Amino acid sequence: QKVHPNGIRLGIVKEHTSVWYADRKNYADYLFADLKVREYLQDKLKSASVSRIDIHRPAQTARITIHTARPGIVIGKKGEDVEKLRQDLTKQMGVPVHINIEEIRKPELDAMLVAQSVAQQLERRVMFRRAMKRAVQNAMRIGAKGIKIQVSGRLGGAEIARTEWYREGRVPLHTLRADIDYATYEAHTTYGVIGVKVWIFKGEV
RNA sequence: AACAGAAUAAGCACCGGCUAACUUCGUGCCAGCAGCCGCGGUAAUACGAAGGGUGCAAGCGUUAAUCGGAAUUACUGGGCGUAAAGCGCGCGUAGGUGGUUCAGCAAGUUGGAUGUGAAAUCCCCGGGCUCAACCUGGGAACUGCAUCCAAAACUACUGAGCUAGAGUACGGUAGAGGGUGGUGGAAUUUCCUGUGUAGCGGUGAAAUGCGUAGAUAUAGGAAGGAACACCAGUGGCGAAGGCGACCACCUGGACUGAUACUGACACUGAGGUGCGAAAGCGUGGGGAGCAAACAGGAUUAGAUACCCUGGUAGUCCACGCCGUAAACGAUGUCGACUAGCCGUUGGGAUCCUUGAGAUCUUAGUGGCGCAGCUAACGCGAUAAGUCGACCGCCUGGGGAGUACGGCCGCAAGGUUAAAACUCAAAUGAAUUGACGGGGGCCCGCACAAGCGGUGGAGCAUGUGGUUUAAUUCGAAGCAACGCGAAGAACCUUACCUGGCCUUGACAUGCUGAGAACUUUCCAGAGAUGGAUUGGUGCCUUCGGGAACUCAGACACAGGUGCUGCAUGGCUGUCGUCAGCUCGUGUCGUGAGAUGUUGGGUUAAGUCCCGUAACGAGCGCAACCCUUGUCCUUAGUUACCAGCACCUCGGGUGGGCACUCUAAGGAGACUGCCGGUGACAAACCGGAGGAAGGUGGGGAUGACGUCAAGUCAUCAUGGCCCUUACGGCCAGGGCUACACACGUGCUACAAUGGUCGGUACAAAGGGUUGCCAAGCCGCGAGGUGGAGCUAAUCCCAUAAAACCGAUCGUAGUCCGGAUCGCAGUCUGCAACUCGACUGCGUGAAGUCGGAAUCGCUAGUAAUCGUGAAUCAGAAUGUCACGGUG
Ligand SMILES: [Mg+2]
Ligand SMILES: [Mg+2]
Ligand SMILES: [Mg+2]
Ligand SMILES: [Mg+2]
Ligand SMILES: [Mg+2]
Ligand SMILES: [Mg+2]
Ligand SMILES: [Mg+2]
Ligand SMILES: [Mg+2]
Ligand SMILES: [Mg+2]
Repeated sequence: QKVHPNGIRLGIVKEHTSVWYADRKNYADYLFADLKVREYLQDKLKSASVSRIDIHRPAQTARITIHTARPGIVIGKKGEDVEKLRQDLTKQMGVPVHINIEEIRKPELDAMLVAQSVAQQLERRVMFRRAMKRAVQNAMRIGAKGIKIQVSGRLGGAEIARTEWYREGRVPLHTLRADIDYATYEAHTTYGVIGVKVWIFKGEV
């Protein structure tokens, strides 16, 4: 059922989030670094929303480009968090670490940034649909050509597992030529676990 | 009037919907609640409490009892085609209603006057008690009944007329309208007679039956009984039931024309009177076929039934009875108005006349249709439309058209016709689905063609069952059982038996202690306990800090414990099936519907032509990968055509032709030819071409379904354990074992079996590894250490095929299970419990029931090779090639 919309297009649309060659004797000693970096960084940057954390390995050290749509929260008073983490990313990843920060201008057209706001609204006890009818039209005044948002879970009920489904525009999924974003962020309410899926469709080719 | 002092004085029901007003806590299909809907199975806004809140107040609630709401007994104010409801049809008494002109009358009717309709009560305007209830003055009202006066439209009564309703007299047609006799022809059966000789008859198929004691067939004859082909029709006639041979005989009514007469003589009809299909009943006839009851055969778990062979009352006639039917147009009779068109019976017209004529008009009988009505379906001059006159009948479902009583009947029975009790529903028309042993088109190894297996035997593997101290859980039709598990000697591992811990194996905070480290030691199955040379760091505001390790105490830690029906995540399934929806618009009272149907076509909701719909999305197609052709760029470790070289090995120099490798491109679009279609999609052929009509394969699975599976991968709501349901360590266990089922491998031999030679692959792994040459071993191997970080080195010898030999179809020079003995390898350790090797022994098995599965071409069938997991261990899983 609906094979993951990145794993079919690694190639014709998108590329990896981490590029580095490794021998067969060190391949599984760089993965375990790069997988507990991403669990570390998102638990620290719970605010100052983060979409993508890329990692390059040049000759013998590192490079990391953390993407936020609000860089001023992370770079606060000239890198009081930047040099503080750069001391302490080396303690998990023994090479010296670079940290680079870009902007995510138009923050309402990347799926991770959108779906983090859905968990925020649905844990403030906002209505399950008034939160989302406004979170699609706002992401259609500027930008995209199609948006699907599925909201599944407890949805407040007693024994209820309904799925909200609202769509606008055009979203293909069996065209490999197209360009689709995808993100699943969850939510822990005072009862039940709500999972949210987002399918922002940018332009094709 | 004075004194005292805020002192002397607030409950009751309810809070899920109707219905104003809400959340926590107990409880868990228990107790309990309730005016109806109905709540309660472990999170209850409905039960019990607690806060809060709403209604009313000196009262608030329940029960009982009437009228409202109830247009639910409908006078004002309902109904009867299908929801309950039109008698089976006539005739007719009492009664109800009355066409049209005058004239009279005044019984109804209207207007007025008088007498009355007790007072109170109700209503209106006032007046008294500090207000109000309460008391009270004046008026209206009491709808009525009676007596007088007047008016005269309508009804009644009376008197006279009129002909439009109704009836009579006269021509004239059409008819299965009745009753009483008579007479036919075809066919069936029984009987007689001739010829002739082996079956007839029956049915999914048979059997009972009938036959040489001469059947069926076939010809001749006789007797008898009932029905009346073709004409024959939405056709006729009758009050309805009903009525079909031809003729005579009596006999009723309808149509149509002309003309005179009577002058309202009419309509309906409670009671009462008649005619009442068929089955049945009584007495007498009559007995061809058909046929309940019955008998036998068959089918059948069973078959009184369907089907088969027989067969009686009855059906037929006369006379008498019974009175019901889906007695149907599910529609009482009678009268008047309201657009059309196409039929048909019979009858007059007019009309040019030859008509296969024309138009108009009545009496019937059919098909469509506008207004209109209808819940809808549907009726629509033969109303269910608009209106009149009289009658019958209906009041939720069962109980029940039933019981008692009455009247009729020879009998069966019929007609008239209740109640108690019990339920919150019974029923109507129309929608979307689902389903059919209903119909129409289409597709799939779905059948049919073909090859090969499963179930027979042996071993391998899983589940059920059994058993044990534990055989740790989970997955139960296809969708399950070589399944999580891509590896159980211990470890894994959860379970069992013990040994052993309590802030803990681990997290953070607190208090002390020492750097960490190294201790090379004993006890003990180990866990652990105690020795134990040593070590004394590290940054120093030199104060210490941080680092680690030990103890104390608190919050806690931890959980493979329950819930997959509290859920997220991730996968199966229908199904790679061709569908699934929306916007705006119009139709419908509404749930809906249309687009998305029709014709053609397609692997396809793919296209074309059509069309109250016009569009859009998801899907299909393409975009991606791989294989097949060629071109360009590229030449080491790959490559050898040309060149020498050679020791004859691309060995070497060399070459960039090639094969190969991998980058980037072209090629295929029904493009072109012909035919075919509406010439429009497309379809059938044809050329060229490496490839021809989506070239072959792969990934890609729509809206959804099954509360499908998983809390034991992980994440989480709740619930329990927290001196153990948590931790630690030994051995055991999951591999036990009369049995049954699932997949899988070998075999059962001569398209074979051995021995000796000899030929050709792809794909992949390897510096914590591959482990060569030499070397020693019957053999698995042991030495030995190269080469190697990979087109180089190693894994690494492909097997079937071919060639020669023997083997002669024998449970075997077949088959290899079992088992004895002897070895090597990994690992601390091969007892329960590993894999291989040697030697010996040699089983079942001679192609395998009912059944049942896979496959349409490099495919089935058969032969090998590699990888993942991995110290060791594949008949499985995944993957690549031979022969075909
Ligand atoms: Mg007081
Ligand atoms: Mg309560
Ligand atoms: Mg009433
Ligand atoms: Mg009458
Ligand atoms: Mg009075
Ligand atoms: Mg009838
Ligand atoms: Mg009737
Ligand atoms: Mg459809
Ligand atoms: Mg292995």
